[PDB]
Amino acid sequence: PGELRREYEEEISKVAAERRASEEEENKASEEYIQRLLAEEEEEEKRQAEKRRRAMEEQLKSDEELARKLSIDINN
Amino acid sequence: MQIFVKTLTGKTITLEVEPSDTIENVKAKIQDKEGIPPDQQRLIFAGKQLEDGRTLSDYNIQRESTLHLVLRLRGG
Amino acid sequence: MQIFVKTLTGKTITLEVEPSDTIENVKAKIQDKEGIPPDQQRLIFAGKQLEDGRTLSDYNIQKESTLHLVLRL
Repeated sequence: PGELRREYEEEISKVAAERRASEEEENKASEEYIQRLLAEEEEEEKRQAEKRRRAMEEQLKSDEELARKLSIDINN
Repeated sequence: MQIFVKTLTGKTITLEVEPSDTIENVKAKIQDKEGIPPDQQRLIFAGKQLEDGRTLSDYNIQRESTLHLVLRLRGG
Repeated sequence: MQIFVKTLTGKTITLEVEPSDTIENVKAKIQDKEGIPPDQQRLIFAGKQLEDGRTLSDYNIQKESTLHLVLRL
């Protein structure tokens, strides 16, 4: 009667705590994976940025050597 | 007439029912007495899970018969 | 059944789904709510990316579970 009711309420409280634990375990696992995925995507774009970085600095070094040759030539 | 509803923890409810009462009326009487929603209740008697639309006389449930109550509390 | 989708911008979306819905069908429902094309959506649950062909029941995603939405490039 009352005791069947009390046993049902205890089991409902027990299931609710089990669902909060799975919800927390799921969220902890997903945020850890997402943080890992975002760090990998940020690292990949930085390496693409540095590849363009040394490409333009190579171009600047080449432009400086040409600028030096032009300055010696046109200054009589 | 009187029938009994026993859980797997040994706790037993007594219900006053009519032989023409459907199993759904029985689950409703359990909710009125224990607050357990009928969608969480499963009733077994004489080796069969009982269907909501069928009557107690359909399952040959007479006076002082004992039904077994199973709760669906996880996954649903 | 009801599930939730949490975005990286702090919004939670609510979707009405059945356990046999595929992940692509879930992505379609997100498009109905947010206008995000399904090919740009990555859904994550329990630390893993979900495959479009698989159903929610295959991943044991039950009612009121929370999916994580991450968008592509």
